[PDB]
Amino acid sequence: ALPRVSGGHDEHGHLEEFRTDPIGLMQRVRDELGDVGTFQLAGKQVVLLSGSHANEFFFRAGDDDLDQAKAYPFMTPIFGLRGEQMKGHAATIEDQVRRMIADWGEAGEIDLLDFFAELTIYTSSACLIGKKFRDQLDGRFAKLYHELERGTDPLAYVDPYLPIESFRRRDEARNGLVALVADIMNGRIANPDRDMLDVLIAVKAETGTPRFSADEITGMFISMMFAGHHTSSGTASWTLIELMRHRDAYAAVIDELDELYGDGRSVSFHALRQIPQLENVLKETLRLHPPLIILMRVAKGEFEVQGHRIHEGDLVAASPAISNRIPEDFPDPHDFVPARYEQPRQEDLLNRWTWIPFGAGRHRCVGAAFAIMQIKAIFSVLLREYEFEMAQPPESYRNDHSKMVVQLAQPAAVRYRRR
Ligand code: HEM
Ligand SMILES: O=C(Nc1ccncc1)[C@@H](NS(=O)(=O)c1cccc2nsnc12)c1ccccc1
Repeated sequence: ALPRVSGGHDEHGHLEEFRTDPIGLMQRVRDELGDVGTFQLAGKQVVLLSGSHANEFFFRAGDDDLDQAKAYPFMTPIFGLRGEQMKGHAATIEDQVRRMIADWGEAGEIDLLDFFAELTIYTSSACLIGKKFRDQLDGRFAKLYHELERGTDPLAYVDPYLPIESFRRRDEARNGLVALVADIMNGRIANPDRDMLDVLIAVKAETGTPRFSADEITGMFISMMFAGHHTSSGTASWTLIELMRHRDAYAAVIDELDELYGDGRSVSFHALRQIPQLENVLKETLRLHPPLIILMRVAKGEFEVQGHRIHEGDLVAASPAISNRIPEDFPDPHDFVPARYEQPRQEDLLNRWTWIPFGAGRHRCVGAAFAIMQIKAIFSVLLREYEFEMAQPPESYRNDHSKMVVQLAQPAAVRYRRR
């Protein structure tokens, strides 16, 4: 029997705690057991790995050893990048941001979750599907997509179809998205530049009838946008929050942006090049607030890690939330220190197996370049156009960890004023 963390005396073991304070649970696993420890998620044992040694095993393991295929049961009901194009995407993102703030005026107040959740729906759809498709979208799409993400309660590890309100809303939201897509398809029929939707609409089945239904197309689009939406949305929100919490960093970023853009080149040029201060703020934001706090796998065989035996069928997990703060690897792990990424320390590069907001090894984030470029493009526009201030106590900004998809809790109010 592998070492088991304390508690977990509820009906589904540690499931209830996982649904309320997953980070505290995972930290207790490490504090009590070390690099290899377990907790019970309903009828499934989760082997939580942490530390460089254990993480190296996790990230260097291929599909034949650790598989992600059936590690996330909450996604089944929901589903149903090249540098060459990066310059174009940067310009697209700049355009989407300018469109989102077009009605801001001289001063006002926004809720970060509402703002960035909607903005990232537009940037994601425009870049991945096409500008033509994004132009046929409005706030409704973002609202429905949010419901999908809110439908990821860990109870899915018991059963993804339990009769609970969040799952009911998840299913209703997906039907709503199918209807929006169907409306767009019908709109193109009556009122005819092409995008991915046009490509799918054109395919015919072995009978002359359209191959893909609105439902199938919607599932494809939902899946294409799922990796980058909540992650980019949360990262943008927390980047702004930490800049406001640390005015010295904010000031340094502003001076840097004003100096860099002084060469007269566009955001599509600069968002693909170094913006030092902002990049380090982003790295530190990701270390402290990793959008994915836990990564899951299903063991396909028997492996030994530090004397601990892992058997086939076992759920195996790594945690950016916990690993990103190991005190031995990151001096003063709970403090916001962008300087830890400067050439002298480079703590992100030095800790290859523990600085994992973007994963590592064979599972390196393929969208990281795009995500970093997006943050650079977004803030190149926002910070040069407006000044931001917190509208609530600095310590009151927090994440909601009740669903597998972590999202900012409300309120998250910020005030702006033209520069
Ligand atoms: C700030 C935003 C993002 C964060 C923090 C993030 C984080 C991660 C993490 C932690 C991993 C490793 C997951 C694992 O080991 O199971 C990863 C892998 C990956 N990410 Fe992202 N990601 C982000 C945005 C994106 C975007 C925009 C895309 C889509 C274009 C994307 C596509 C992928 C893919 C395909 C993998 C490879 C998975 C594998 O090989 O197992 N990511 N990402
Ligand atoms: O893995 C998830 N999301 C994600 C986002 C960005 N980068 C990497 C992963 C997501 N599970 S998923 O939707 O099945 C999924 C999407 C894309 C690539 C994947 N590789 S493995 N699973 C993938 C998720 C959301 C919330 C908590 C954990 C996992």
